[PDB]
Amino acid sequence: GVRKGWHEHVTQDLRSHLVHKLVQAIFPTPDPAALKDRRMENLVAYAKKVEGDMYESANSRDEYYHLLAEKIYKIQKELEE
Amino acid sequence: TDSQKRREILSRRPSYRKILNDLSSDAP
Repeated sequence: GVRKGWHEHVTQDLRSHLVHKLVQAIFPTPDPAALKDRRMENLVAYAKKVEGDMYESANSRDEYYHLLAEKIYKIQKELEE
Repeated sequence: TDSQKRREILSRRPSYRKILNDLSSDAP
């Protein structure tokens, strides 16, 4: 049921943190105020879309974790490096 | 399949594991 059952183990707090983690991994936020800049806001939006997409794909928190950390890896090791 | 590929290859590049660990340690 719901988002493949596992949903109950990932509350909005954890979601928000993970979004933050993605954002930070993409662009290391100097201070929360930075989030107010459209440049950053776009990254925040993208991070939310990614996080949501992963959530709505993964059949387990484990898989979700893999995909999120994998995403972080790719964005640095694949993309820029 | 793509899962397996990415995981299998990235498991050969432990910075991925460091990121996993960091994600676990950082995110509740």
